[PDB]
This record gives sequence, structure tokens and C-alpha cells, in this order.
Amino acid sequence: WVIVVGVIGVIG
Repeated sequence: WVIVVGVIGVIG
């Protein structure tokens, strides 16, 4: 949430 995968704690 929302798009890319990875990036400091972000999930989908």
C-alpha cells in the first residue's frame, strides 16, 4: 500500500 514493494516500513 501503494505500489513499488520495500521503501522504509511500507507494505504493498
